[PDB]
Amino acid sequence: AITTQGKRIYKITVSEAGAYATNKHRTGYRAPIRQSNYTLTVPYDRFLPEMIRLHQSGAKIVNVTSVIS
Amino acid sequence: SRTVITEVIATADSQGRFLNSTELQAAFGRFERAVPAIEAARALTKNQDALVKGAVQAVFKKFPYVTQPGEKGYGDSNQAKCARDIGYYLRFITYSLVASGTGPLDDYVIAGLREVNRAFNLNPLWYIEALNYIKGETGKLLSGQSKTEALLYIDHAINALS
Amino acid sequence: SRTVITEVIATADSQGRFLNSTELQAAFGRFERAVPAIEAARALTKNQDALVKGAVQAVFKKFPYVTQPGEKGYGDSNQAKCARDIGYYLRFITYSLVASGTGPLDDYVIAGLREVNRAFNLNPLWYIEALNYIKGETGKLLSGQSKTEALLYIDHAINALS
Amino acid sequence: SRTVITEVIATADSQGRFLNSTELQAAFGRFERAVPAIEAARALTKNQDALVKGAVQAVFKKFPYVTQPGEKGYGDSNQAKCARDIGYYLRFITYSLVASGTGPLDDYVIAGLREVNRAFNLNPLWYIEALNYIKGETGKLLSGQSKTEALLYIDHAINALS
Amino acid sequence: SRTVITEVIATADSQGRFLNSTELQAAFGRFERAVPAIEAARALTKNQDALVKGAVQAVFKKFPYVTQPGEKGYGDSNQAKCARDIGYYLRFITYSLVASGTGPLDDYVIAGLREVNRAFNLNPLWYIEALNYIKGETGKLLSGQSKTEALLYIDHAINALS
Amino acid sequence: RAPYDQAEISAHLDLWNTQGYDAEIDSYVESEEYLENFGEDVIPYFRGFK
Amino acid sequence: MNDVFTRAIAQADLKGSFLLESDLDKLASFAKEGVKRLDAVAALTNNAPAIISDAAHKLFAEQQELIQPGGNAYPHRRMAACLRDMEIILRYVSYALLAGDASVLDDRCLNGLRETYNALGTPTQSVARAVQLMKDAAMVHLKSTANVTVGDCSSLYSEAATYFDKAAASIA
Amino acid sequence: MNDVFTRAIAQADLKGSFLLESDLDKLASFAKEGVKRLDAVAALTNNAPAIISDAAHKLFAEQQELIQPGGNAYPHRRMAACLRDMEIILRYVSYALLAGDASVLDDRCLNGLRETYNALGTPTQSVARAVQLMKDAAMVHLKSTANVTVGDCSSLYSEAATYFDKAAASIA
Amino acid sequence: MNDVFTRAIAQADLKGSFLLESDLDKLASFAKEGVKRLDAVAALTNNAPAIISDAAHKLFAEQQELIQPGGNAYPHRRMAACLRDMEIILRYVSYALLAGDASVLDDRCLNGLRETYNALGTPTQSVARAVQLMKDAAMVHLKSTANVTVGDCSSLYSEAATYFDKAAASIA
Amino acid sequence: MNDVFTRAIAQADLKGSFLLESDLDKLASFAKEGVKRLDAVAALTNNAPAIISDAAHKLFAEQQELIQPGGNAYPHRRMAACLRDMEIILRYVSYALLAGDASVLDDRCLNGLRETYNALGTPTQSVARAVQLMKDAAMVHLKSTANVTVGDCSSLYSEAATYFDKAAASIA
Amino acid sequence: ERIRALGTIEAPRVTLRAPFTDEQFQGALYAIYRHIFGNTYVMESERPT
Ligand SMILES: CCC1=C(C)/C(=C/C2=NC(=C\c3[nH]c(/C=C4\NC(=O)[C@H](C)[C@H]4CC)c(C)c3CCC(=O)O)/C(CCC(=O)O)=C2C)NC1=O
Ligand SMILES: CCC1=C(C)/C(=C/C2=NC(=C\c3[nH]c(/C=C4\NC(=O)[C@H](C)[C@H]4CC)c(C)c3CCC(=O)O)/C(CCC(=O)O)=C2C)NC1=O
Ligand SMILES: CCC1=C(C)/C(=C/C2=NC(=C\c3[nH]c(/C=C4\NC(=O)[C@H](C)[C@H]4CC)c(C)c3CCC(=O)O)/C(CCC(=O)O)=C2C)NC1=O
Ligand SMILES: CCC1=C(C)/C(=C/C2=NC(=C\c3[nH]c(/C=C4\NC(=O)[C@H](C)[C@H]4CC)c(C)c3CCC(=O)O)/C(CCC(=O)O)=C2C)NC1=O
Ligand SMILES: CCC1=C(C)/C(=C/C2=NC(=C\c3[nH]c(/C=C4\NC(=O)[C@H](C)[C@H]4CC)c(C)c3CCC(=O)O)/C(CCC(=O)O)=C2C)NC1=O
Ligand SMILES: CCC1=C(C)/C(=C/C2=NC(=C\c3[nH]c(/C=C4\NC(=O)[C@H](C)[C@H]4CC)c(C)c3CCC(=O)O)/C(CCC(=O)O)=C2C)NC1=O
Ligand SMILES: CCC1=C(C)/C(=C/C2=NC(=C\c3[nH]c(/C=C4\NC(=O)[C@H](C)[C@H]4CC)c(C)c3CCC(=O)O)/C(CCC(=O)O)=C2C)NC1=O
Ligand SMILES: CCC1=C(C)/C(=C/C2=NC(=C\c3[nH]c(/C=C4\NC(=O)[C@H](C)[C@H]4CC)c(C)c3CCC(=O)O)/C(CCC(=O)O)=C2C)NC1=O
Ligand SMILES: CCC1=C(C)/C(=C/C2=NC(=C\c3[nH]c(/C=C4\NC(=O)[C@H](C)[C@H]4CC)c(C)c3CCC(=O)O)/C(CCC(=O)O)=C2C)NC1=O
Ligand SMILES: CCC1=C(C)/C(=C\C2=NC(=C\c3[nH]c(/C=C4\NC(=O)[C@H](C)[C@H]4CC)c(C)c3CCC(=O)O)/C(CCC(=O)O)=C2C)NC1=O
Repeated sequence: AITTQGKRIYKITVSEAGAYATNKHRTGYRAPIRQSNYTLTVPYDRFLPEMIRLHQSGAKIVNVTSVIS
Repeated sequence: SRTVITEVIATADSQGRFLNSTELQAAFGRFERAVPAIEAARALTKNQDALVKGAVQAVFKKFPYVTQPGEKGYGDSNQAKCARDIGYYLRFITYSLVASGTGPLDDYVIAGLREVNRAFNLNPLWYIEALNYIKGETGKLLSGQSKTEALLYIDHAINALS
Repeated sequence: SRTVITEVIATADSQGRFLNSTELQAAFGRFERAVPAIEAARALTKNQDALVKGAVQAVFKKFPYVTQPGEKGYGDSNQAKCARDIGYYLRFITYSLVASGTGPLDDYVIAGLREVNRAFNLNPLWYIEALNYIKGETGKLLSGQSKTEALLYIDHAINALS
Repeated sequence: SRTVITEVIATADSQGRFLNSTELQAAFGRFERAVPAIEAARALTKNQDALVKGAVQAVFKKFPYVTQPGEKGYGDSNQAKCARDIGYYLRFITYSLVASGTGPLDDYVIAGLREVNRAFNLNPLWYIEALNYIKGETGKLLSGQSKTEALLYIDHAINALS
Repeated sequence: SRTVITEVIATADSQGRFLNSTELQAAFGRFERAVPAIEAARALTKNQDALVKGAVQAVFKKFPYVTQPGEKGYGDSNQAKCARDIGYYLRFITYSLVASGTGPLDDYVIAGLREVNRAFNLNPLWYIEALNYIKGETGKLLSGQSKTEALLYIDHAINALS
Repeated sequence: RAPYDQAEISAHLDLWNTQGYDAEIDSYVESEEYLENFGEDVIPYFRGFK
Repeated sequence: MNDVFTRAIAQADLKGSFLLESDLDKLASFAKEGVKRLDAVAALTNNAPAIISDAAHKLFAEQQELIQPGGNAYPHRRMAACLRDMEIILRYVSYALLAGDASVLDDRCLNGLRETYNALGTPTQSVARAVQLMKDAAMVHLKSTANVTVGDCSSLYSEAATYFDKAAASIA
Repeated sequence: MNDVFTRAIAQADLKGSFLLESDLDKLASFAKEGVKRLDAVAALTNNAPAIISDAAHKLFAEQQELIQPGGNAYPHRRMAACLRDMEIILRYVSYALLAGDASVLDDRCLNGLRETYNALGTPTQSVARAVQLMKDAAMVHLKSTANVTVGDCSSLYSEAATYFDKAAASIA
Repeated sequence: MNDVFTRAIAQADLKGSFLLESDLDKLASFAKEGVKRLDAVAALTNNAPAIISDAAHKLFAEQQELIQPGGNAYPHRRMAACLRDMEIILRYVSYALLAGDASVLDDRCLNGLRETYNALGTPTQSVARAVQLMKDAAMVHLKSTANVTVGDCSSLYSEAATYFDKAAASIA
Repeated sequence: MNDVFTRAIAQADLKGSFLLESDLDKLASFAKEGVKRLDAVAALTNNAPAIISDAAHKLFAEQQELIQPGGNAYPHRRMAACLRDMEIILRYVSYALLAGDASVLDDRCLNGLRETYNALGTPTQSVARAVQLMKDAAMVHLKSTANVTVGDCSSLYSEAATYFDKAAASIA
Repeated sequence: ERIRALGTIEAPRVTLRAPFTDEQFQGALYAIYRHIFGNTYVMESERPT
């Protein structure tokens, strides 16, 4: 995150519509559970792989906001 | 649901590259064996009542105590929902046969099977004998490869119950 | 971008502690010879036209196959693109010089260079030879410390390309 | 130890790359910044015992109760080993001057300082103001360029103690 | 904050399980010990002013130089601050006694104590000996197992300081 | 856990040599294995014993 | 997460004074009634599986669309989750009963449960009715004078009823 | 994630009956020209890099204001992200081409692609135009019957056009 | 995280034209006064604990409600958090000063800081007063001529005052 | 990690004494002549592809049985790993040249390399030969007089040769 | 017990959810600095604030 492109991070508001809990019913809750709506803040250098992992899981995002400007 | 082609897109989207020869090949094989699966599902779609009632009477005759008073097999509504449960197993096996993937089964019955059998005191032995009887009648109704593909999803349901 | 001040501040903020002796010494080392860098950038910003035409003609000379029709080097718009490319590289070398670091050079040329170059079918040796000519003539347009800074930054660009 | 050279190498090492322009820039700044630092170290080393005696008596003058019977400064062992501690601090300040980095301070003194001061009830203020006395005495012991370096390291030690 | 009940609920909920016999056991032990701690905290509340005045006199007798001008303890404002700090410690001891846990004490005094004492250069030994004085006075102000629990809480505060 | 095979060492060494320490570390924490085993809110522990 | 004793402690800190003898007497009363409180929470935990199975039977009797296809509980894992969430709310209510504070449940989960059950489209009034049936089935078990020395526990029944009422209303 | 078979099962289950004979006939047809659609997939995947390169060339041909310094595709990492986005869009459309269902695309990143572009400030119209020119290049590649036995395959072309159309509509 | 050089390069690339003569000359000047800048940031770093302690003393003296029970800095934990925030603010101010650009401060230290205090109930006016007293102490420690060679640094004091003041405004 | 200064410091500290006058003289001479060291390190850094390529050409033109099938550099993955190891060893030699001390080399490249190469079956004799070939190609580059002022650097030639020989003797 | 590793299996799993007060935080920090750094001592200076 030394260069300028590393900063200008983004904040993602993620909803937990049942499309991921339906798979995790089969995978298993081998960690303590949390509520539905939660917000993650990701830097630009890994924004794409972050939301890609979320969608591989099956996350539904309501809105995405730019933290810097 | 995780069907064969659904497996293809799923196992593709995780990584960068497109659908290579292996995934096209798997989808190809599924596309051949789908049509026999469709006719097998049709043949299984004609005999709801016979299959369900034969399985019900088989599980009742194997377990004489559930019928007897004081046990949860006793009852009019109880037997009606016995029939509804076996119809559910039949329709979900039909869905799996149509989709050529265990997706519908894992989604609609197997997910959360243990916990609900726990809380409602159901015994998997009843349903497993029902599925064995359904295996028996698929042995006669279906022949050859269609019989094999039907039996494979069926005994997948057995493996899920056990 | 990434200038000496940039790494100094980033490393100091990483441990969450003030700038100690080492960071100030690094900033001083950058500051004291900011002047050969700026005078070198001034010396090679006046000659940018000569630089770009010389680099383009040297690329044409070294690689005869990129001149005749049937390839990307041929073409009026394509040669305008070549001149624009060389101008962009030289401008980013000037930015690296004024920054007293490789930062602007990095996050304008070097980052994402391989796949951008590849998806459009451009030989890296083309731009490597162009920058080699720029090296050759900036060895004489600049003398001493400014020459050292030039040589080092253009060669860093070359090594990135190669 | 964390110096300019070592920090440069570790930064260019963790990133898996050669040493580019900025790194040699910082290295050069260190190399020519060395001479004032080496002279400061020579002066502090030559004037070692006088500085230690001065800092010890400054501790006692500012903290008069400490030498009164029943507590820390009472008795010959605690004075001789006060001298030992001030000698350690002075030695590591000169080490950090020669290395032109806060490596030796952050390793042999600053790392683990609060725990051992807490477990022995050694008041940091004794050391803070002994270092303040040495900070003052370098004003008339050194002068010019190396005075800034020596003050900078005396200063880092004082900040870490506080 | 944190009592036996609170730690019960936390540990039970952390493993995601119902509230079984072991934590019921801890709850019952704390519930039985409730009344003596209640009486102890009541007795301590009866003696706020006497305890705090005696504690500041103890710190003045053990740290006479503190009272001199130019020190921390000079000035009637710092005298009232002595009284206020001792009263805060005593009040949080009584809070711990009522809550039957070190919780209120922890999150009101111990939470971030070293940093604050270092910022304003307060000495932990002042409060340590003042708590020893409160120990000495509660050794006579009190009676029974109330002694053992009150002294345990005071000793916990002391150990946090030390 | 311990490494399972040599391909893990080869892959991670190449990942480091090409992308740096930060990417090398991210390949561990952002991996699906950490997320499934420990997730966002569990401290890592020696799970390789079972 | 907080208990009644620490509520007294926190309000005493806020007003800056020592704990008053009135609140101290209240806390002594709570501490001596804690013997009955422990039996109440023990009854809840002991009978939790029976209570949840009972309330599941009554719910699936009174509400039927959770059976029919397209109903929320029709898919098998979904009504597995129904039972699991019923168990979770009972566990949190047992926590609250032991603590004597309703916030340990409310502030812990009811903030997110409202938006979750709004988004999921589930009939949330059905979940409130589930809480009510849970309360009734637990009330049936808490009045079991067998196995326990007979005493006065009307206040404990009122506390449990109000805790479940607040849980359902926050759900509702 | 839902394909056409999964979608049909979804309807059949939510109604509560089985699949009707019409459903089986439709799905038998789908399995019959599964071979043709897999040939379309193979053409799309193998010809994908050429499609991307030609697409980028023509896209920069219509509008140059992305290439000029400070342009939306100037920085050579932001045009790099441009190319990567085109590549992943083509891959997603191939995924939909297999699935035969619009659900797999919309569920996969098309919910928040709009908002990432809005917050980032990416011009959605340029993305859409890149989509249509990609669709044209892909269609031209799927016209080529060299190495693949001839047949009637207009349905696949229509389906791919609709896929690229929904991608553009969700983007812009 | 930008300095004057990176920022100027950013606008130069936004235009697309080479850097001029005058701006490059003022950058060379900036380099020349870079030594006075390094001594300024050194004076800020060297005395950071003293500045924090004196600013804290003055601030807590002026607003006694912060210290008293129920105030926002009452327990040891909250006082430590206050002093740590003061030190972090000063640290980012020195970062910006050495960078010569306010970008370092605003890009990471001030983004979500404004609303975190409000959500916490922290009065941001008190934080503004804290950083103002910090600015006063930093000016006092900056005008010191001991142990350094004397010269004109009025631009440095103005720049530091601007950094402190805009940190105050952005927090408030 | 170490360098010459920290090595002298560590020796003096383990002994317990200030740095003597002679050792200060040695470190002062080192720092004074370190500009030639920077030129050498730059000569290694800037020409490194040339060194690696010439060494690879010679190694595989003299030792054919590496590139043969069944040879231990046969496929592209093994050849790429060969070249990557060559570059890494050259990298740590340039590091140790800048530092003036071979501790970084012996701690990051050489402390487990013979064992790794034995456990992989790679002939460590051929790896040492590759290192010596890189040494030869590099010495052709450190003696270059173009773009640098004339002078004597026999000391740096000897030092770099000893670093390459350390790598060779700790792999072989 | 035949392995060395009984203390490490019996050790309870430690989790830290967002609404924590004070002390489970102070315990989770200890657990993290004990595991991640591999039971190596992390002096008070090294610990990041
Ligand atoms: C998604 C598909 C699905 C499955 C698989 C399923 C199993 C199932 N069967 C149930 C009832 C039942 N099911 C049975 C049938 C069994 N007991 C007898 O011994 C028979 C031998 C045997 C039949 C093979 C009985 C007796 C009950 C009565 C329990 C009750 O009162 O709900 C219940 C309780 C809720 C209800 O249906 O009213 C479930 C969850 N439910 C589903 O929605
Ligand atoms: C500031 C960042 C930046 C870089 C690095 C850059 C290089 C670059 N030059 C391009 C076009 C081109 N560039 C060339 C030049 C090459 N082919 C031959 O003529 C020469 C031997 C050789 C030059 C030495 C040509 C022919 C094209 C035509 C389109 C293509 O081949 O993709 C393209 C494709 C998109 C475009 O700009 O039109 C890039 C990315 N452009 C940038 O905006
Ligand atoms: C690496 C460098 C290093 C430092 C800095 C260091 C400090 C140090 N000082 C110590 C003891 C001590 N240090 C002092 C210092 C006091 N004496 C006078 O009265 C003054 C008021 C004041 C000095 C300014 C005293 C009184 C003790 C003995 C206290 C005790 O035994 O508990 C000890 C405990 C071990 C021992 O000496 O027996 C350490 C570790 N040790 C080190 O290895
Ligand atoms: C949670 C409860 C709590 C405690 C306990 C607490 C301790 C405490 N006492 C303070 C003042 C003080 N208290 C003392 C008293 C000490 N000096 C001598 O008189 C005695 C030996 C000794 C007390 C017996 C002094 C000298 C100060 C002023 C410190 C200073 O301004 O530098 C301050 C600084 C407040 C200010 O003036 O800005 C704190 C934080 N703070 C709290 O929020
Ligand atoms: C540990 C604290 C906690 C609670 C309380 C909680 C509620 C909760 N229940 C859920 C699923 C569900 N919950 C229910 C239960 C309701 N539906 C109706 O049938 C019944 C009246 C009622 C039973 C009480 C159902 C049917 C689902 C399935 C919805 C889906 O998977 O899409 C979900 C979605 C994801 C999941 O957790 O599986 C949440 C967040 N989550 C938590 O982490
Ligand atoms: C091992 C875990 C554990 C438990 C469970 C526990 C509770 C507990 N309940 C007790 C009696 C009691 N138990 C109850 C509660 C019952 N009385 C009925 O009327 C109610 C329906 C019912 C409420 C659920 C009452 C009221 C007493 C007598 C206390 C009194 O005088 O009010 C006793 C004292 C035995 C005696 O009085 O002879 C204990 C220790 N303590 C423990 O360490
Ligand atoms: C392993 C993955 C895979 C491959 C490699 C594949 C190629 C493929 N295409 C086939 C038939 C075919 N192939 C096509 C291809 C179309 N014809 C038009 O020219 C279009 C341009 C083109 C693209 C849609 C058609 C229309 C058929 C005939 C389908 C039928 O039997 O009615 C056949 C069977 C040949 C036969 O029945 O003797 C194969 C193996 N199919 C696959 O599932
Ligand atoms: C290695 C880290 C480092 C240090 C230790 C440092 C101190 C430092 N101050 C210098 C001169 C100076 N420094 C200042 C600034 C001071 N004068 C006024 O008293 C102001 C209050 C104050 C500003 C905070 C001035 C005015 C000069 C002389 C003008 C000039 O730099 O050419 C110089 C250059 C010439 C010399 O003094 O020998 C250095 C190296 N600079 C650094 O980069
Ligand atoms: C940014 C990184 C950086 C570089 C690249 C750099 C090179 C550099 N080389 C220099 C001199 C020199 N350079 C060399 C090295 C050459 N002469 C030998 O014969 C060989 C041909 C070859 C080395 C093997 C020598 C011997 C000197 C003169 C020694 C001296 O400065 O006293 C000088 C000082 C000017 C002078 O005194 O002539 C610089 C700044 N400095 C840097 O800070
Ligand atoms: C996982 C599937 C998915 C993708 C790929 C997506 C788009 C997307 N594009 C991004 C960057 C970008 N994407 C584009 C592309 C657009 N701008 C123009 O050039 C073109 C007309 C057009 C290309 C189709 C550009 C230019 C950026 C650079 C943003 C910047 O650096 O400021 C990013 C930020 C992550 C990163 O680049 O590291 C995302 C998430 N949204 C998704 O849900």
